[PDB]
Amino acid sequence: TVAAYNLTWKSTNFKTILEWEPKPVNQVYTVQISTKSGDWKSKCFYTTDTECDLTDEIVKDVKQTYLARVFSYPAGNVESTGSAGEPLYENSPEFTPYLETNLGQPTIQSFEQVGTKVNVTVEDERTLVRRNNTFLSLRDVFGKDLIYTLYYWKSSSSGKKTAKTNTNEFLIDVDKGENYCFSVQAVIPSRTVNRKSTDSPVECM
Amino acid sequence: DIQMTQSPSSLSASVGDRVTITCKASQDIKSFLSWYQQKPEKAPKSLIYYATSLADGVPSRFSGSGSGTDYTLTISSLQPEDFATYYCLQHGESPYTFGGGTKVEIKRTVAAPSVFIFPPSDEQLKSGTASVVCLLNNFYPREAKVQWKVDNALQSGNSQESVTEQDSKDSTYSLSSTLTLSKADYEKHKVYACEVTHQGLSSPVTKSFNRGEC
Amino acid sequence: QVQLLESGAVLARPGTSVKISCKASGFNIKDYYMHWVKQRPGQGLEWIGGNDPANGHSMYDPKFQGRVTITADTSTSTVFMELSSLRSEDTAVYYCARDSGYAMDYWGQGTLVTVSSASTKGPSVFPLAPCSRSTSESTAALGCLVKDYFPEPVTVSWNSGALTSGVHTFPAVLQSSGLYSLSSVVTVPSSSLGTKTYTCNVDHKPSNTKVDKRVES
Repeated sequence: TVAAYNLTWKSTNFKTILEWEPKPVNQVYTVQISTKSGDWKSKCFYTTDTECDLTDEIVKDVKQTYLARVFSYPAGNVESTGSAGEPLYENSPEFTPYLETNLGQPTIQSFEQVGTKVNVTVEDERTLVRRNNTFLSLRDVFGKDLIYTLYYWKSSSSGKKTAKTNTNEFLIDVDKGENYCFSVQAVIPSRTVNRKSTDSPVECM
Repeated sequence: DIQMTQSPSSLSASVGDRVTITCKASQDIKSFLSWYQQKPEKAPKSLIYYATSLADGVPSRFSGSGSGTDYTLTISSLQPEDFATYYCLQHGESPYTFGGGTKVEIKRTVAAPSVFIFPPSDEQLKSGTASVVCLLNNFYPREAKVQWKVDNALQSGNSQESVTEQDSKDSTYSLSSTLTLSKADYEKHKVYACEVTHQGLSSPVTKSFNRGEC
Repeated sequence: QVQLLESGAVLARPGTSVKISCKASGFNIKDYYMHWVKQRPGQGLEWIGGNDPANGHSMYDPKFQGRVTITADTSTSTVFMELSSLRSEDTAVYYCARDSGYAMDYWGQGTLVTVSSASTKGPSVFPLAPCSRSTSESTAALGCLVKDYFPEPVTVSWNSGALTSGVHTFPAVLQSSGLYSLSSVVTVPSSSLGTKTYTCNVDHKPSNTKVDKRVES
């Protein structure tokens, strides 16, 4: 059996998956995650996969830091690296969801004239995080630590304007009867790295 | 586009005072209002963002308040390092706009300026130009009116002023006003006078000389 | 540690272009919005425009649209501001600033862009002395007019640096000729006049001007 290596976390809007190396050859893996409180909990048992979805555990407390470990076990009609005793494992880097999960790509839900403005509404994407029993939207999780930044321009001139909101609503001025294009981006101002999502697809009304 | 009106443009205070600076936006800016401090020849520094949030490491003497269109920056227990210029900034939507600025200067007792007039030198006259200089030395407050009168005729459009920054030692200002005339125009008049109006002077003061008599 | 280092001061002729830069370090510029702010001599801050390096979108104030281009180079962590059809009003200090979303949290130290058609020229130094040595006052003012130079700055000392107390050297003013002018004055005991020599030493490095001008009525 070959101990697992390159344990990395893949996380977007809290959906979290631990990945690792190598594709198994005559071995299976069992993954454990611990709320840094020590007490480990196996989540993926004797699998040939090289990834394990741990969303169920991290979303119990996104601000808490998490530790994971992958155990290697002999598989199939074979010997046993040792005496069928202490399997080869490996711990993962630490992971604090709130601070490290990537911000998913936003989606503009609609455009509507309101008074002399155009109301651009961002879809409040629900996540797997749950408080009391309700699935929390990304806004619920971050509160005001999340800003949506809008970019908009007339397709003819390409002159760009930008606006920000810490709700999911924008109220902006646009020249009447002109075709505009819009793109929205998510940002967590308090972060110093990985603070920006990729831009929503350009929508030219 | 959003207009920001910042006031006052200037304010006088003493160490320990509490001062308030205001910015009013032309429309609701939903607290995307931040404040900056800037000292002479230095880049601005972030003080307060999102109307009331104190930036990392900024003294608690600074606080902000407001929502909608009206915002304030208040400085309490004003300290010496706090005399500087302050700016608000609306940047929730482009075009981003700064308020006009508020310079917070040092209050002190009123001090009348000592006034002096200097005629153009023979050396300069020989080159075809005459510069006449009026000096207002060490006064307070900053506000002062300097009028040039040539043969009692008020001048206009032909003078420039320069004022120093508040003296670090006595908190006063000094100012110069320079009247510039071609040699030709200079020689067609006799009396050159500088009239100074200032709070520390009971009545306007005048200094003058007569062309050629020096 | 976050820092923004602006390129050096530059002089440009009216009608030409200039391109200044700002080198970022201690963070990835694609994670933020990078902006340019100008400040004309003695005036306030004015937003020029900015750029989001993650997607290339640049935003410009309507007053500058058409002659300003802001770009970024993520491989070198540098942002640039190019301004064309330069005019006098463009003479100013330009600051690079990072927009975190809620604030322009970090600023560069600023780059001075001078737009002028003037040629390097040393100043003429003239004495500023009262019409008559007379005075019944126990204090008298003397000075030197440092006129018609380019570019800034000049430095002035009195009596080779021995006289510093009571000296006021005024900020220079830009004359309509496009040349600067400044005065330096000092107050001294009237009882010292005619016995104590007073001279201003003027230094203007660009023109290699080094003048000592004795001042007396």
